[PDB]
Amino acid sequence: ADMHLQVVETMVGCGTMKANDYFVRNVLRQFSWDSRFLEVLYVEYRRQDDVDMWAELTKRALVWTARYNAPASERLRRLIEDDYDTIRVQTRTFRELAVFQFRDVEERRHSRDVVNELPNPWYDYVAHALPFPDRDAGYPDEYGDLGQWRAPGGPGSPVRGPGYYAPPMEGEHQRGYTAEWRDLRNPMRPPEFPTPWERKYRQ
Amino acid sequence: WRLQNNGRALALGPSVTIEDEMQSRFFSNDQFLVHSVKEVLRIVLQEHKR
Amino acid sequence: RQIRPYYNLPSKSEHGRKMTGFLTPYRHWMWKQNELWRNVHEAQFEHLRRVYKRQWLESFRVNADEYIYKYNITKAAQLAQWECEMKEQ
Amino acid sequence: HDTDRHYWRAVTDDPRVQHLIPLRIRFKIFTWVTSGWEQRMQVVQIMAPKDSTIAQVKDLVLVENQSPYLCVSSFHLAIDGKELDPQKTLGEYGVTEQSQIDAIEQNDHLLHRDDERPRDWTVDEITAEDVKRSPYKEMEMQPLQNLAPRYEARPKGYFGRTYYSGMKQ
Amino acid sequence: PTMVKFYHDCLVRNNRPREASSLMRLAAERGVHGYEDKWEADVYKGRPLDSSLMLRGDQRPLPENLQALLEEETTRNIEAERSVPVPFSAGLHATEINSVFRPRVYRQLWYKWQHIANRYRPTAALKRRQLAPRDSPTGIPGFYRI
Amino acid sequence: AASSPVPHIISSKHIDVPREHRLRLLPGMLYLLDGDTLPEEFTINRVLDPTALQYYGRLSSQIVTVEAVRMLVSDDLRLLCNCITFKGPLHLPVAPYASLASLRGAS
Amino acid sequence: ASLRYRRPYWMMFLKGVDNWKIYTVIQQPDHQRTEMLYQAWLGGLDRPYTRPKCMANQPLWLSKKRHMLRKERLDGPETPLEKYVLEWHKKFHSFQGTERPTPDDLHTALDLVERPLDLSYALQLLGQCRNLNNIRFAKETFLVFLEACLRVGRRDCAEYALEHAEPLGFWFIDEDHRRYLQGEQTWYKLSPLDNLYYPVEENAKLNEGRKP
Amino acid sequence: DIHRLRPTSDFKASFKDWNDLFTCDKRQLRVRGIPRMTRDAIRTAVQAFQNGNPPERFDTKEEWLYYKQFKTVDYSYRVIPELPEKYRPHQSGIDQAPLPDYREINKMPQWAECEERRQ
Amino acid sequence: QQLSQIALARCKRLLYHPDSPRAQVMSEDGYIPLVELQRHAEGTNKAALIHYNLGIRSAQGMRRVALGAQSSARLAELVSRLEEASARVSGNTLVNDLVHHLSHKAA
Amino acid sequence: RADPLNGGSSMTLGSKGSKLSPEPHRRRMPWTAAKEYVPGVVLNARDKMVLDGVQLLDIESIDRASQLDPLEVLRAVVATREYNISTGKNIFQLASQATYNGRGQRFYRKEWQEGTYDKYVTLSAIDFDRDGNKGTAYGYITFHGETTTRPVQVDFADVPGWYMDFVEERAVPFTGIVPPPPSIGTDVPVDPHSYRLKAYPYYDAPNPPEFVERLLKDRGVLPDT
Amino acid sequence: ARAVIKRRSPQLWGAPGAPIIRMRGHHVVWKFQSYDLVVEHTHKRRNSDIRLLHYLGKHCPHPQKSLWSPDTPVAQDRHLFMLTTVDIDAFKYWFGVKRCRLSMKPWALLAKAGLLPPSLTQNSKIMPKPLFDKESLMRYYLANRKDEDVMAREKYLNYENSMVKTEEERAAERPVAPYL
Amino acid sequence: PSPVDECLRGGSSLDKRLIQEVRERFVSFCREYVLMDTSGMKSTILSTELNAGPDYEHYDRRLRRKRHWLAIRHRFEDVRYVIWPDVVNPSLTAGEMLEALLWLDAASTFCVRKVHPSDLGDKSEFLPLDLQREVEVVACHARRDLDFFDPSATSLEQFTACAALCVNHRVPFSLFFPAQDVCGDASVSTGQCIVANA
Amino acid sequence: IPQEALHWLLRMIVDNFNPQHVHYIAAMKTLQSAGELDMARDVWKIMERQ
RNA sequence: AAAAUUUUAGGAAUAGUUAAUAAUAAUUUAUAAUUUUGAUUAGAUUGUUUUGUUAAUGCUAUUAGAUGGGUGUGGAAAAAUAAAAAAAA
Repeated sequence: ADMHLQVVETMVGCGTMKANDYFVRNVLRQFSWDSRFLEVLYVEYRRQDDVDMWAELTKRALVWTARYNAPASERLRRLIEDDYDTIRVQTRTFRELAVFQFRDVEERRHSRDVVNELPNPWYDYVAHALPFPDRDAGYPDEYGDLGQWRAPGGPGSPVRGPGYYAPPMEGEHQRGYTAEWRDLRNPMRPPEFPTPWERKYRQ
Repeated sequence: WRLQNNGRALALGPSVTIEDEMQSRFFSNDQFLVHSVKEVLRIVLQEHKR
Repeated sequence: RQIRPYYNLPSKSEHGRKMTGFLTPYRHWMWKQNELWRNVHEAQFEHLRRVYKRQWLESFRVNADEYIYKYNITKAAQLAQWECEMKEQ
Repeated sequence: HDTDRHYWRAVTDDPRVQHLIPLRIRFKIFTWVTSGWEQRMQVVQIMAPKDSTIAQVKDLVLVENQSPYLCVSSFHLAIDGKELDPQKTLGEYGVTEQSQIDAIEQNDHLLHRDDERPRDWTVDEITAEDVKRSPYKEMEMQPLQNLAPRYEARPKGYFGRTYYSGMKQ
Repeated sequence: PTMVKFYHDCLVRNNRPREASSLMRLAAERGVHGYEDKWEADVYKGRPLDSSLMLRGDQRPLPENLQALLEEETTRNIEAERSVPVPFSAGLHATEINSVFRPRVYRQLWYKWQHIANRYRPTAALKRRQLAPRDSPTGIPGFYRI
Repeated sequence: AASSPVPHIISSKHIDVPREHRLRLLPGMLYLLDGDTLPEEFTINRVLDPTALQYYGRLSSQIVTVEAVRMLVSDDLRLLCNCITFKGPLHLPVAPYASLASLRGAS
Repeated sequence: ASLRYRRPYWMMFLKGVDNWKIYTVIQQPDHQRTEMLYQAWLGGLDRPYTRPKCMANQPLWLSKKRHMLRKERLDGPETPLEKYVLEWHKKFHSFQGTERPTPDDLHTALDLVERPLDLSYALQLLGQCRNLNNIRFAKETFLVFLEACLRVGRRDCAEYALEHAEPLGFWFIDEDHRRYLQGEQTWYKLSPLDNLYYPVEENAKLNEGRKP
Repeated sequence: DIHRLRPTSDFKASFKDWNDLFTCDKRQLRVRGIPRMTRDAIRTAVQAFQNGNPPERFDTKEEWLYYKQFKTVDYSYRVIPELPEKYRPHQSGIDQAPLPDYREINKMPQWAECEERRQ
Repeated sequence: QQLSQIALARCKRLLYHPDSPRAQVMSEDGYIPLVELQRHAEGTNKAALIHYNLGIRSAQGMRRVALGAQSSARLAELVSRLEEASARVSGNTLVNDLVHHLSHKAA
Repeated sequence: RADPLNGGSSMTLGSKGSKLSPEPHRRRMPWTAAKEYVPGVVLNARDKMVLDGVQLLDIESIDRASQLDPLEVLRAVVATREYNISTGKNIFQLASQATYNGRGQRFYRKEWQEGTYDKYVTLSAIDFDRDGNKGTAYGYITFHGETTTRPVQVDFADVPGWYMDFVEERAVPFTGIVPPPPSIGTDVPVDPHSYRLKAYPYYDAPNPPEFVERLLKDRGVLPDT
Repeated sequence: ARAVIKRRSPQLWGAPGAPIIRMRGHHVVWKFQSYDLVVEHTHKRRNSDIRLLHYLGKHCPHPQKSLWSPDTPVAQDRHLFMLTTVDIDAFKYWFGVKRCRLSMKPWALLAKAGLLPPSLTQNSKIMPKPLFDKESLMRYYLANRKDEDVMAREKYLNYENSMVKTEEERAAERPVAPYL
Repeated sequence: PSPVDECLRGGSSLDKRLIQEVRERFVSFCREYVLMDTSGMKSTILSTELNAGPDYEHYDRRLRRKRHWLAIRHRFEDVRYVIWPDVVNPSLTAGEMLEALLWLDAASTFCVRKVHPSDLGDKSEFLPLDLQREVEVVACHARRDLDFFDPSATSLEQFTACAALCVNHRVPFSLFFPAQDVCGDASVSTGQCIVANA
Repeated sequence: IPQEALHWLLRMIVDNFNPQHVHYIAAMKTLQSAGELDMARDVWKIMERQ
């Protein structure tokens, strides 16, 4: 399709009034054409002797954009808008123009207002979109309690062993239960951080 | 009303021209030398445009 | 739900619904006036929807970077300590 | 979905690696100039394995002839006019990429074809339905729009007001 | 009444409206207790048992060379409709789907001369919490079991 | 065919494949010929149904006026040939190189 | 709402059946016996029969057979028009049929009138041919209809048809026919083969000389 | 008043005037002695009028009464028929299909006889 | 010629599209109960097919087909034998493919 | 889906419309696909006060004792014809009248021509059932000049409310084939004096003053009484 | 899709449907009733052990007197207080990336926090709804239309990206002389 | 016990109608074995059943098929000379004899093979039967009748099945065709007869 | 939006996954095709920091 | 999909059965499978660190649910009742 596009653009620039005929015969129904074709054909149309011929050609081009699934681009729409006085070819939707009206007036009013220019932490940003806290709130407590018999706790419980005494444990399990597991009721030190940042919080 | 393009056949004519060549890894040494000259010209072009 | 005004096409049927569901061309026109007033509300709603999408999607980038930095320090230190313990064993 | 690999292997092992040479095959084509029917030349890039036979090379050329005009009648491969034996290996003819080889199209018709072999057939027996481009031409690394990115809508252990422990596991 | 029920169901399963209707009329006339409102008209009055085609009286037989074609078509259509298998069955007629029968004794009952073929009573007759409090045996082992 | 030379669309009398390979190789095949002559060993059924002929209206008007449409059923009733006879010159401009310009019946 | 979930799926878009609830329970033994006895009551079968499980209305073959095995209300035609009416209902009312009548068939129906009862039959056929089968009458349709009316002697019928011709489908009523029925010109045609202004009582009135 | 269980039209005498109707809140509306549903209907209609929607809606009482004569368990807008115990003629005692009297029904009508006499 | 061509084409179909819908088989005069069910149904709308989720699945003697170890091994010899003894079995592109299919599936 | 009403906008669950997309929302409910429909309750229901005062006869009432006077049967015919035409005309009822069954002429429904909406079907084929009022019709849809390329079946061809304006030029014999009417701009050039386009994919009709007055009175902006 | 529908709680588009912010209550007399902003399915799940998708916060519908009056008294700090806890990060996650639905009561509650605009149903009884005219709207749009690049860049900043580096920051990040 | 058992009551077997009755009952018994629903059937050597049959509760899953096969073999020993009488008007048609032979052959092909220690019978009783003599009898009765193999579609299946029986049971396939086809020829194999008369 | 490619690359890290060279290549390719060259360099820096 | 945690004063046998299979829909092959480390059946019987009590890893208590023959429809049977979760203006 780009080859036909350059052909059409060359015709329009050269000023022959057959670019539209070539577009209809060669690239309209047989190709998946963007609206740059029409951005060129609109300049081609604008040179028509009859203002009504210009307008009708524009409207037919829009109907082509609808029938063949090629949306009208913003540049094409603005090109057609810039001639709204001579040809009254509407180019913006009855919803789009209403939202433009309301949003634009609101935005100019908001910018010209001074108080509402102040920052708002609730609407400005999100803080800590991560799944886990960025610091240790102390929890969990990996030790049971005196009234608790369910020592390992099972699926959802963080407790890993009974509160005070347990059966004999071996290797890493004994090491963890004796020393390394989180003991959250300790009154002298809180649970201990990894190696590089325990030293700098020792005191 | 219009002529569509089913998943089976490209039935509307391409919307962009493409080059009929292998990938850069399947070229010969001299073929990739031609490709190298082409690509340095392409970079000259993009820098001129920039 | 869909409003059935008293003055749309009535179905003169005694074996079903007594009012059809079509509408006078005036009801077609006024419905747009209500549709548009609703659309200006939808513009800001969707706008904020996408803006909040972006805000959450960006705050993740900042937080994950700091987490990645600290966690990589943690990982290097832990691996070194583990190697020392393995050497002793 | 039984693609026959059930683990992540980031390497490419030997069986999928093939030794191949980039041959060019010349074709006798006629172009219409103002006078009429000027003779011209058309080429097709083929990646034939080093050990392939000339019949296999011809059959491969049948497969990259996307052009509806080029490979339509039975043809034979030749070197500077001397026709090639279809059951002769490339090495026995000494043909290399710098070898001018022509395809003379005998004016028969109804060239018997068998698309039963997918254009992208490796030992791994993958069959991508779209055969619009050869594997040697496909980039194979591009954004896939026929899908939707899905976020995690199922909280694991933490659902609400206070993250005590997160009910991990 | 049990015999009448079983035989009527068998005749309906075997596509015998004549015998089923005659049995219903016979049971209604003899006054078997379950069947005294089941008397129904005889739609085969003045018809033979063994040697044709049934006509309403406002119908005439087609010319014989054509009646033969029609009966040939009708037997073929009837057998074609009969052949197709009905899904979510097991080749089981509706009269024998969900059709478990065990004797009278199987649900907490004993012999009686007049109950010749007595299907065990529905399990809904007795409730556990109606027979004994919670966490206590109801003294009816085997009940509630098919 | 009016604007490009397509290879095997204009041909001789008829593709003469063996009677045993006819139904294997022939179906899906298409070709144009000069003058109305029908293949061998076929039963001809000329479609007269307006509901079926309405579908060539854009072919009959904007491309070529269609004389006739016929369905040729093999004697074994296993293969079928839709054959359409057109009259007159093309309503489309035909290129000098287009394979259809090599047809006496057209142009 | 929709009955998609209140009745089996083979009854979707079903309307106008006896009581679509019957065929949800026909599977019971009692309702199956009722169905077979009902088929025997309807007649047309030599063996016990039940409607197919996934069908509510009678099967097409069975309905065609029972329509063929239906004795016509007449049971003895006295006149060729009675025989032709029996043939008309045989041909254009057979069962779920396709062939429409035609103006020439209507002409044959109208030209076999000998009794005013026959003309009543022919007018019923005309009504069916104008309303049920929206076929254009021919140009001479009104000619044959007027002749059928006069040969049996009912001028009021033809006058009423002229009064309501467009609704009757008489798109072409000849000027002479219209003029005769609306008063003057007591003749309505000139016999080409006989050279007489019909009706013959009117020809004997005006034209006293016969010519070939 | 559109609903059979919201008889707003029964309380025309419960308000003194237009402004009395439009100013009374839910509490005073209940105090005047109005059912819950009628109260809510009146309040919602008044508020819709305030927002600019006049009380212009189709009275559904006749539709719902037509649909109430069937056995829709959920009071939906289906139509569920009733299947009586006996639904066939032979079952209702009718021995066999009626036979028409062809001689009786094939007699020349009186208009036909009179006109045939006339000829 | 026709028989050999179709046999080789079937071999290629079963080799290059194993278990594919185009490589399925069915009992000859196979009983497709969906068609029979549709024929004997009160179909008011002839688009809502009854018993769809089962009828579309079920058909007599319907299977997915593919080459096993024994089939591939025997078909290799038979394909090579269909060729003349003078031909190079190395350059056949179907014996090689069958051998690689065996090796890949065994691995 | 292909055609969201307002993009992806789920503010109130009415923002999507009363139909989320034109395509059917299930592969097993093809009849739910979005299309233009007509009020069959009112259109198909003829007025029976015309058949009042005439004794119709069953088609099976072929017996002689139950047949009516010739004048009575003629009155029944007239009453039945007026009953059928009471609500409107079928495309088939118009085609039967037409010379070549209407082939070539353009049929339209009443609202296909009302403000901003311009559409009609150039007939291409009719197949009448035994009941000539029913059947199947085909044609080329023309929408604001743009026309289909092939004939498609006309929906609601049975429902009354169709119109036709005969012209001898368009009629085609059963020998010939209706030529598809040209697409304005594609097949034939555009000429403002011949066909001037009423609307186009970004045009919305101006607000009627009576409608704005009515809506303002409803809203309460204007002092009604 | 049930033969007999749940007559008292009908819904749209079946179960479990899209997620939705509802303002769930408690089976308690109003005198103690309080609500909780929760994210859940359209068809409330009372089968699984997981009733809801996320717990956004809690609302107390009973005003509480300002216990904080003496602390730096600001304008009208003695008016009664309506207490609410809200999870803004999770709300933004579910609102933006998950495109969940929002009920009107929660929408009105959140409009008080500066997180959303006033609801569609929070309509002032005084101003009537607007009346739109295509010609006037077109005249306004043409009179003050933005330009293509500024419009596109505002859209890009709002939706696609907000951390776009300056030339100075690119130069700062750019590596230096040794290049190792 | 089988209905063939109740037919073979030591009565005057030389009755045409009794012969068709016996033939149809034996054919039905063989079809019942061949199309038997073997879903839950299990034959695993179980030590507990050494000095007894399979448990009463496991009669259907373990004993039924084996008993059916033994019954078929034993009733065959009694009925074969009645249905396919040796070659010296005949009571049964060649087609009926062929159908009975084919169903018997199918049962023999799908005989029971696993011999449990509990069995008191002979091991040889768990092996396929040999039907060479019956095939030869059917061959005599088929050659004596013309147009046995007609162009009818089912006749293709009959030809295939007949060739199968002849190949399996070591009997020349030529016997199924008139002796004039074999006159002047020393020996024609089943394959040659197939490729000639197929 | 193109940022989502970088977000999904970072979620691999946060989930204690080791992204592979193919993941890095895909992220860089997609971001470059979208025109986010600074984000592509950010992906490279993430790789290096890993 | 898997791992893992049950009860009975008078303690024993269980089975539409285990694995293999070119077997969708098993005519096949095997020295198969469950159980004294307490099975099967029968009896009791939703589970249930939430209840209560105590110095107590003891004793004690409990209602989240689920549901192979009623339409084969539906994305999914959860479908004969619905303090209401607002259900396309």
